[PDB]
Amino acid sequence: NKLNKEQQNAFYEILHLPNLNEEQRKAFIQSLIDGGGDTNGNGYLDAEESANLLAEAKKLNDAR
Amino acid sequence: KLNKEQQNAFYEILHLPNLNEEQRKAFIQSLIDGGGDTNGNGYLDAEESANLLAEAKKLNDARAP
Amino acid sequence: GPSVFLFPPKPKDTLMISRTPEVTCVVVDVSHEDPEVKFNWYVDGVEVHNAKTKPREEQYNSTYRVVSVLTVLHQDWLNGKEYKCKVSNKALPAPIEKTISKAKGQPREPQVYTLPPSREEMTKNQVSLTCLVKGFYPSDIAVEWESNGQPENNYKTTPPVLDSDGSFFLYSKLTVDKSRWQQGNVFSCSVMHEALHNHYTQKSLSLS
Amino acid sequence: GPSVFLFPPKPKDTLMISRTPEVTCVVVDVSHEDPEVKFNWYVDGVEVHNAKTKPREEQYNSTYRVVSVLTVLHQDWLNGKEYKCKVSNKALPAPIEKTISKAKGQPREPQVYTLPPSREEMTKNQVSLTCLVKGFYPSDIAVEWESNGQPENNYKTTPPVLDSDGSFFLYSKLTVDKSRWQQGNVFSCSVMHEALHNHYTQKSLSLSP
Ligand SMILES: *[C@@H]1O[C@H](CO[C@@H]2O[C@@H](C)[C@@H](O)[C@@H](O)[C@@H]2O)[C@@H](O[C@@H]2O[C@H](CO)[C@@H](O[C@@H]3O[C@H](CO[C@H]4O[C@H](CO)[C@@H](O)[C@H](O)[C@@H]4O[C@@H]4O[C@H](CO)[C@@H](O)[C@H](O)[C@H]4NC(C)=O)[C@@H](O)[C@H](O[C@H]4O[C@H](CO)[C@@H](O)[C@H](O)[C@@H]4O[C@@H]4O[C@H](CO)[C@@H](O)[C@H](O)[C@H]4NC(C)=O)[C@@H]3O)[C@H](O)[C@H]2NC(C)=O)[C@H](O)[C@H]1NC(C)=O
Ligand SMILES: *[C@@H]1O[C@H](CO[C@@H]2O[C@@H](C)[C@@H](O)[C@@H](O)[C@@H]2O)[C@@H](O[C@@H]2O[C@H](CO)[C@@H](O[C@@H]3O[C@H](CO[C@H]4O[C@H](CO)[C@@H](O)[C@H](O)[C@@H]4O[C@@H]4O[C@H](CO)[C@@H](O)[C@H](O)[C@H]4NC(C)=O)[C@@H](O)[C@H](O[C@H]4O[C@H](CO)[C@@H](O)[C@H](O)[C@@H]4O[C@@H]4O[C@H](CO)[C@@H](O)[C@H](O)[C@H]4NC(C)=O)[C@@H]3O)[C@H](O)[C@H]2NC(C)=O)[C@H](O)[C@H]1NC(C)=O
Ligand SMILES: [Ca+2]
Ligand SMILES: [Ca+2]
Ligand SMILES: [Cl-]
Ligand SMILES: [Cl-]
Ligand SMILES: [Cl-]
Ligand SMILES: [Cl-]
Ligand SMILES: [Cl-]
Repeated sequence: NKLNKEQQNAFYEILHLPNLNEEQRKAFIQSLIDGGGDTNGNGYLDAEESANLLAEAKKLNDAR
Repeated sequence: KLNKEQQNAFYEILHLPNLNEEQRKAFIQSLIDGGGDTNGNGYLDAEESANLLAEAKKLNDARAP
Repeated sequence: GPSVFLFPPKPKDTLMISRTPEVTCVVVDVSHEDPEVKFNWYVDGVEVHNAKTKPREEQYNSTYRVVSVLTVLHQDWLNGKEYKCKVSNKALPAPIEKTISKAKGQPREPQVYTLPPSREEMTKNQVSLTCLVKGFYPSDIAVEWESNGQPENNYKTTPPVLDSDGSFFLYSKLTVDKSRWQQGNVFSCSVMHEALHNHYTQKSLSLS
Repeated sequence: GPSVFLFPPKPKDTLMISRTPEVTCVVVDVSHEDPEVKFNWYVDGVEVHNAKTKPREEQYNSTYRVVSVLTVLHQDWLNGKEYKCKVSNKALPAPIEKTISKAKGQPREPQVYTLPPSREEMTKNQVSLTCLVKGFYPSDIAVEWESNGQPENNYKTTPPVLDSDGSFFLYSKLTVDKSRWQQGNVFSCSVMHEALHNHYTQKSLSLSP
């Protein structure tokens, strides 16, 4: 349907990042649905914003 | 192995509309308690199923208003 | 205190004349101090005495389970006679009575369809043969699989599901080795239901 | 005396991030004499306080129904955290405690197959489009139908059934008018399960040779 695929995929990938602890996984997932990831504050999580939040989670995962 | 004629005789007799419950009850019992096993071989052969059904159908037609 | 559950016969037993349908009265939570149970059976209001009480069985929760089994006549159950089980036990202030009978409602004939395996499943070592049964009422039904007159031993059947029109449907999934399906072996879905002629039908399923 | 029933979130709600999963604690048979109910929620043994209690609801049989709803995090449920509801009421000799969680065990990926109508069903005015979903664990799953990107809603889905190998399977039956099937319209079985990538996949179904 009108599913936000990039948001759903970022959620799934973040959910399975093995090196993140609980609080980090909790904070990244929460940013997908509470505005934190909505960098332009337009009320919708755009593909740019999903990709950028995912890249940040992968980067912290690789650094650990 | 399923006895198709016995199963069919049971079904047909079960739905004969003009028989009373006691008659239909007596016919069904004869399918599994030897009464229908006319050649005492212990198994209800196709001949006996068809003949018992035909005999049961006969009473049903004779009772049609 | 003890609790009572009264169960009807198995659909296959009431529909096939060669089988013996039974109503089962189960008494659970029977205590160790008062394990004696008395059963009184009634068929259409008259007491009967052909019931059999199975030996009590202690359960993993440290309570006894006592079962009474009463043979019933096929036509009596199909015509809606009521079977009453009355259970007496000194742990009960008064006997418990449970009554059951055949489900009421206009019978509706099941439609039986066989579906071959999805072509995408043909890459697996085992494939799924499907039997669709729909549009039947009541939900009491039995489904089996056969091949060359012999039973198949790896099938599962869903519970009856209420459809939009008030009738029921279900699926039966038969698992066979892919080689068996590709070789043209004929399989049969057997369905037993009161609204069917002879109370049963069979539908074949094969490759070509 | 009051009874308590604890209900899990909908499988689709825990798997799709745009949705809100909730565990629901329902207290039934609450009397008019002792209608006060206290809820204590615990997640993995730690008490939480973000639950919302709905106003008591009188039923037709003159008993109250009290509901408490606790929002859960998708990852907490999917990772197997335990949710405990504790219900206190003066009509109870002691508070009642109910616990639920996602089923334990190694998850297994569903296999999704679409099956066209039986040739003998092609004589009926309506036909059955079938979706076989097999080999999945746990039984938490959601299955929907679609056509041209919009949902089809004249389908029924069986409950999950335990298979021989310990996994689960089910069937979803979509009923459509024969004409729609004969016209080559494409239908889609949509499946959502934790063991799928992105938690969802789809399989198409249309008139083929
Ligand atoms: C101590 O243990 C025993 C049993 O040990 C068993 O051992 C323990 C240790 C565990 O391992 C268990 O897993 C194991 O089962 C306990 O006794 C159990 O007690 C519960 C209730 O407390 C009974 O529940 C009832 O179950 C029936 C269905 O029962 C069949 O299906 C069960 C599977 O769920 C199966 O386990 C049973 O053996 C039985 O199996 C059938 O058996 C018959 C006869 O042999 C056979 O012909 C069938 O072919 C066979 N079928 C299958 C599929 O196996 C269920 O129908 C009951 O539901 C009604 O009542 C509920 C109230 O408890 C209510 O919540 C429901 O909504 C439902 O409502 C009734 O609702 C209908 C709806 O239309 C309505 O028409 C009725 O009027 C209404 N009646 C009411 C409300 O009274 C019910 O859930 C178990 O059957 C029973 N198990 C056995 C084996 O006897 C005992 O409780 C333990 N004691 C403790 C813990 O203190
Ligand atoms: C006074 O009246 C009230 C109100 O009346 C009733 O409702 C109104 C609206 C009318 O329709 C009336 O006709 C009707 O009488 C009576 O209240 C009822 O009380 C009974 C208890 O006697 C409760 O029974 C339980 O029901 C649950 C299932 O509940 C969903 O059930 C209904 C749909 O079928 C629905 O009405 C409910 O609201 C509930 O809805 C779910 O709700 C959540 C919350 O929003 C939602 O998220 C879900 O999506 C939604 N689901 C659906 C499908 O809609 C049932 O689970 C209970 O049975 C389990 O427990 C028994 C042991 O107590 C056991 O014997 C059973 O086998 C069964 O086993 C449990 O089984 C499940 C799955 O098998 C398993 O996961 C569990 O682990 C297992 N637990 C065990 C074994 O412990 C039970 O049947 C009614 O829900 C309740 N009605 C309402 C609306 O609250 C009241 O009884 C009357 N009192 C009097 C006359 O004195
Ligand atoms: Ca934005
Ligand atoms: Ca003979
Ligand atoms: Cl009882
Ligand atoms: Cl009496
Ligand atoms: Cl046992
Ligand atoms: Cl058979
Ligand atoms: Cl037919």
